Amino acid sequence: DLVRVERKGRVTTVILNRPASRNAVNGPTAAALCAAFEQFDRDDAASVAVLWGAGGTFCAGADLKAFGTPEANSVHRTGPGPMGPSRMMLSKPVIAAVSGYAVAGGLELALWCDLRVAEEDAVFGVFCRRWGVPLIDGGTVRLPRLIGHSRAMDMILTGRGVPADEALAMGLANRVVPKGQARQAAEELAAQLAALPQQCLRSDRLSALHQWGLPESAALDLEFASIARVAGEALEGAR
Amino acid sequence: DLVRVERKGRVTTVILNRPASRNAVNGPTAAALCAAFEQFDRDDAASVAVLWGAGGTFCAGADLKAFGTPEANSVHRTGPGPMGPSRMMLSKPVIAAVSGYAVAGGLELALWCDLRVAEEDAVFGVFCRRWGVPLIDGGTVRLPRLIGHSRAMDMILTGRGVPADEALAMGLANRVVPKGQARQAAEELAAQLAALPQQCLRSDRLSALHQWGLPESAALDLEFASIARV
Amino acid sequence: DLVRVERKGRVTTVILNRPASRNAVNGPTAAALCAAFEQFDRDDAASVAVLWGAGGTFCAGADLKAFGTPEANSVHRTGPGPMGPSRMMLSKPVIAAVSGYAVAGGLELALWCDLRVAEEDAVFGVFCRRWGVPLIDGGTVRLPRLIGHSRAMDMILTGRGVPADEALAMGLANRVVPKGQARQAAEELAAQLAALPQQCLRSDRLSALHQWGLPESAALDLEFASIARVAGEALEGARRF
Repeated sequence: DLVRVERKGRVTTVILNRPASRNAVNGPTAAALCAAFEQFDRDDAASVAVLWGAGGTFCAGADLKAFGTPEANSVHRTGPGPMGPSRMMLSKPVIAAVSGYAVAGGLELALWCDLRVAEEDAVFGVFCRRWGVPLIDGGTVRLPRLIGHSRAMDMILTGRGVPADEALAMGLANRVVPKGQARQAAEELAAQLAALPQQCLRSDRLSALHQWGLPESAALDLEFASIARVAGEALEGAR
Repeated sequence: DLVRVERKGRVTTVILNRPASRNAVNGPTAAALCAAFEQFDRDDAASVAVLWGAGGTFCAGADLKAFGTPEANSVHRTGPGPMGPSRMMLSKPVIAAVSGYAVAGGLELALWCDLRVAEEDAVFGVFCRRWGVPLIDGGTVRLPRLIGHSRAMDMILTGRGVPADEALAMGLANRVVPKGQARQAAEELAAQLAALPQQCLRSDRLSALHQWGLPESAALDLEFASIARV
Repeated sequence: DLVRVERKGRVTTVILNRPASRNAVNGPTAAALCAAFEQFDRDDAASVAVLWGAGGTFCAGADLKAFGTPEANSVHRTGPGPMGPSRMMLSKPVIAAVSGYAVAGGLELALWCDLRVAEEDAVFGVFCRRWGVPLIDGGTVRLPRLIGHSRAMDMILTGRGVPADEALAMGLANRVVPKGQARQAAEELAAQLAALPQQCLRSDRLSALHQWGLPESAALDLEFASIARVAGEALEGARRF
């Protein structure tokens, strides 16, 4: 069907499965992506998710051929974003395992992930620039935060394909692995993260995400709450 | 004569034209840059601008010799900044075509631009650090956003010259081209941008600018107005 | 003594001096670090500070062995942070001179400094990730602003050690120097900073710090106040051309 979910211990892999359309995401696919990540989020046995496109490419963005059919992307001010989970701030991390193209709304999904493991011949890019479809799944918010305003404006204005090696030098890809290996390497990294003390990891991440836009004083006070949140685990740390 | 404007289709090139003062910007030059950008912003036939300094150099900053004279930079809390257009948020992008030095206020004009195409030989730097004149044309605001706080603080505190290759690795230069090619490479990049669908390009650009200083959720709310506009 | 303070010209060096604990910071160490920096902030004879760990390593973070002793770190929502000066906004810059490990709370002290000079074999890392102790001295705030969110999230999630050369490529280290030379190289760079016109330098720096979080138009207004703060120096600067 459209999205598959697989689990191995505390790692959940969410798989986009529309290879005939280069994993473009239409309305029902966006809903299945949301359902999958909502379930991951409430599942206390799952610690880390991996997002992966089956078929050799990650995600080509919104399914243009579905424009004005009943399968079109949902576009509303509240509820899920058009690409599915792009507005959610999950309680636990997601690693993107990027093969082939992560472009347009597919780039937005990769940016919504906490880390990106890219294959050597992967390409990241704002390819919706060529066809006049806007970034409305957070790309204009997240890209500049991730890699700095200058590099981000370069990608956003030109729409150019950034290859994996350049993405690694920009900090857009966090790891670059051989062709075919992103899923496995993402899943290995995920399992490593799952084996660390979880409350503290989780609270640190959400502090990193929430600090953007905040003044330092407030961001420091948000962060400080971690010690009360994880106090159980931090006790077991001093030991 | 202080500033020339040349058009090629939907690309307007604004040219700083005081090579004998290393393209330092005094009060009248700043006013002329403002007027040229105001006109570009209002011009429905112009899509992308290029900012380029004639005669081998981009801009060495404020014309400090003009201080105390009627040609002195105007320094006021509102209206144009001292270098000219550095407080404007344009509806459309500008590419800086950097040769030679982009220093002090000249670095601030380059940071105000959306993209920077630099020549191999070009140097970027906070050289006003050495002279004891403050950055008040957005350098302290824009540089950390462009390349991160750590690198920006190195540049700002030290005032060191950053050559084009280092600038490209920091993300400060977007493109590096051979000596004398900055104008042409910028104009070519501009024409490529002018050939894409424009409403969506301009919308995405403004959203990337405004998100800084909104937290995530509010910034996502704001970007979602692009759906309305275009 | 837990912390030593030495003055060389206009450069004050604050020295973490517990090499047998890998320069872990307990309660009384943190209090001595705050006092050293508060004294710096008000000393008109000092322009720039350097923070340096003695004995081969920068700082291993909070002193976990001291939890439940009278020397435990003070952990309170207001006032000084648990590592000591990590919530202070100083009026003057501080350069971290990193040898060996700057990890956990030690990384956070290095992040709190304006610039980092690292030895070629130094390592930066969120090592508290392994022990399950949270970052509460500003690491989750400052790391993303310093190096971007993607690279910061890598370091924060994994807890991996980032060697000096990779740290230089990420923008986390600003300078990389040979083994044994962090202190001297940081002090030399500090003396360079101290030789520049100090009012513009200090205002530019604070504008760069306060702009984070602000829309550009308000941030430009804050920056514009520099000209009133530094008018005497800027007038002198103008008159030399």
